Amino acid sequence: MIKLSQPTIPEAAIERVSEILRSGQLVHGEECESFEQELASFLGVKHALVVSNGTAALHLALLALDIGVGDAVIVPDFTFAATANIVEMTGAKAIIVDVDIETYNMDSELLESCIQSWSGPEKLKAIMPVLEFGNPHGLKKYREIANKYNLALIEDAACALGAKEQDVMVGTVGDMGCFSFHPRKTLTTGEGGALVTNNDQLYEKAKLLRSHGMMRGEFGIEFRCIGLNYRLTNFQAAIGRAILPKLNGWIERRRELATIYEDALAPLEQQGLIRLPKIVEGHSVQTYMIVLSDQFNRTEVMKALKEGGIESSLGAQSMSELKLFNHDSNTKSNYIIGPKLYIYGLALPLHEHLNIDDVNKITETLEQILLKL
Amino acid sequence: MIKLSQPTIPEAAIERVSEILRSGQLVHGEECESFEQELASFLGVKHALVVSNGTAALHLALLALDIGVGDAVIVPDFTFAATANIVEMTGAKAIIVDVDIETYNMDSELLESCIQSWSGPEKLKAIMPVLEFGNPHGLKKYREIANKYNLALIEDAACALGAKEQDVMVGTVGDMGCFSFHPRKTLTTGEGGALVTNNDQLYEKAKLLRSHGMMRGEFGIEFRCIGLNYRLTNFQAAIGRAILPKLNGWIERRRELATIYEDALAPLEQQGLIRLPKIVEGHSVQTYMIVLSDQFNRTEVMKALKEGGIESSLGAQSMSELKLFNHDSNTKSNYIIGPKLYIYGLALPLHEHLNIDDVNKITETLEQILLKL
Ligand SMILES: O=S(=O)(O)CCN1CCCN(CCS(=O)(=O)O)CC1
Ligand SMILES: O=S(=O)(O)CCN1CCCN(CCS(=O)(=O)O)CC1
Ligand SMILES: Cc1ncc(COP(=O)(O)O)c(CN)c1O
Ligand SMILES: Cc1ncc(COP(=O)(O)O)c(CN)c1O
Ligand SMILES: [Cl-]
Ligand SMILES: [Cl-]
Ligand SMILES: [Mg+2]
Ligand SMILES: [Mg+2]
Repeated sequence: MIKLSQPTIPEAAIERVSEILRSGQLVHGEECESFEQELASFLGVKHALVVSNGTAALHLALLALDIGVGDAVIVPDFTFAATANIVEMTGAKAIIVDVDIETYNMDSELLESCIQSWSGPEKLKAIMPVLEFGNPHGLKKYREIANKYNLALIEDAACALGAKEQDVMVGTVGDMGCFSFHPRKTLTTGEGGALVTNNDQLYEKAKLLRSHGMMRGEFGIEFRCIGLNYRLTNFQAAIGRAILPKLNGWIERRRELATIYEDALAPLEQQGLIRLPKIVEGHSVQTYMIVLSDQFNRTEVMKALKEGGIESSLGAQSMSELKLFNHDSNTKSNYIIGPKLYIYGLALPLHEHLNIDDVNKITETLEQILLKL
Repeated sequence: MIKLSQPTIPEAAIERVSEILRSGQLVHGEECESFEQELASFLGVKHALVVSNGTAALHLALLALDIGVGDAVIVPDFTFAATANIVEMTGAKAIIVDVDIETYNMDSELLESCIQSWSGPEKLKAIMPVLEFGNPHGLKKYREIANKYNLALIEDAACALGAKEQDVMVGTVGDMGCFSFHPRKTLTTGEGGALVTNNDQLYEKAKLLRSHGMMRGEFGIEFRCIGLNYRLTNFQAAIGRAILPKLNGWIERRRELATIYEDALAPLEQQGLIRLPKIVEGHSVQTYMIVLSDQFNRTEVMKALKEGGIESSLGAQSMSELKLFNHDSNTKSNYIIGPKLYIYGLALPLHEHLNIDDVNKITETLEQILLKL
């Protein structure tokens, strides 16, 4: 069976976890610290904090900006539910904006238009666009728009560690940026994430919030404010540190497999049967998602791929369709693209241990399903 | 150097983590499921959920009971800050009650008296007593009091997995009970925790909240409500599963070391120089904390123990002294015991790899410091 994801943990990391478990510095230590330094260096960004998961990064980003009851944040319609959920868990309201059919990312024009017509009652405080599947496209526009309207930008870069927006690493443009190390992502620590920022107060506040408001004072550990526990373990950090220096190379290989998909599938796209993703420069290809034409039933397609030894899945959800984010501004809007991607979007296997023969088999099987051969 | 804590990870668990990392079922799986079943069986309780840490268990317990803005929860003055912090992170207010000089646990009489004189404005919804250091004493009284006043009981059993209140396992008396698997605790998963309950709706709600409101529906995974990510990894769960069948035995050995401390130190207690903890039946001895007399400076004692090759620390904090929990009801109360334990309480090494000679060395060194020999 060709699998969607096969997490790759280097043997050196496995040995290192063993050493840690046996010695027994388990809690956040020199491994987390070093992982943060290496993440910061990788990204070109002043600060990193590793945390329990990608949702925690988002959560701390909201909390550090003091976003909560009375406030509003704009989220894309197409994403994993965490993006909108985590906004509402603070008390704020998730205001949904549709995404663009080509990028699968928040539509910058709908975004600006949503801001201009905003009528409260809550105060709009941030934009939380998703760089979906590792796609950076739109990011500079989101920044430009956020500044024009005096809003914070929080990058939900869950899927985009290693993606690059022209000259600038994804995650480093927002006031803060957030990454997931969930096993479906390309660097995984099983569960894990990171919150990054160029802002010292946001960093220091998130860091207090991450660990019970603890910081170092003259006579020892001080408790300066209320907080949570969103710490990552030292052995998880070690896992991540071993993957990070391989990550760019892994991404390069993924872009090469995407080239293979694109050329093999281009005729099906020509015939109007599928829409292929635009893998722009700096796309990290965390996911390769096509869109099935209208005529097809994704459930049947997936079944027939599975019978041919190929895994597939939906790409992401439609937040409007979940019916959980019920600000009047959402119920009075109309969403077109996100709901379509939710039903017709089909992720195909693309990871570190697929080769050209695997992709040829996948595309031939797709062909035979769609064209009936 | 004799150490306060030396986390014990069995070699079988280490190998199992390796297998998991290499195979790569990383996210919550059959290991978490099984760990929950074994925890439930160990405790005699209907439901367990493993979670990222002990603070997360507490958090989910609050959220599952719908505790937040407008609400109040009673917490002990002597505990780790998470207990009070996590109440306030929901929007509720932490109402502090002093603890008892012998048990280090919430004073049941001050508790009841705090309820009787409560004057809002918030609605009092719960009691969150701490079974501090693994001490069960008071637990049935907390239940009795909670029922009399129609309040939920949430056990902060962070430190008390394996402790027993007469016939009944700690954690199984509250509407919910919460455990930490932090490395200072006797079973550790590096970071980890569990939320347990005999109530099906609280279990089902916490479980939705733990993972983005996900549950199983006829055509697949459904998103039924907003939630968080508080999942534990499959490999962490494996660690915990390997420790749990050893835990009772580990506790028995700890009670035996406590016997040794008690007899070696009893003269110092006789002379009024220290107060020894009362290790009642069912105390899991997560921590052995003495209280220094007035005359002594704990900082100097700790320094001199360290120079004699012995680690020590404070036991816990005073919530009133942190000045973070500022409901009028707290600022107009007076706390006696918690503030004293905060300054005079001294934890001494007691874990799986200390022997009688280690304890004899510790108590002789203490003796020579206090009596100046
Ligand atoms: O697609 S296959 O599974 O048939 C072969 C994939 N190869 C296996 C060898 C590791 N890696 C080299 C990169 S690194 O050493 O991990 O940085 C390239 C990916
Ligand atoms: O105190 S010492 O470090 O000198 C010796 C401690 N022993 C080491 C042997 C493991 N265990 C047996 C219990 S179990 O097999 O882990 O369940 C008892 C604790
Ligand atoms: C866009 C997006 N945002 C947020 C998250 C949440 O990250 P985590 O799973 O690490 O909690 C995910 C997880 N797949 C995601 O894809
Ligand atoms: C009484 C108490 N409550 C809550 C916690 C929080 O648990 P965790 O460290 O697993 O987040 C601790 C941690 N030592 C604790 O001792
Ligand atoms: Cl190849
Ligand atoms: Cl011995
Ligand atoms: Mg060991
Ligand atoms: Mg492997």
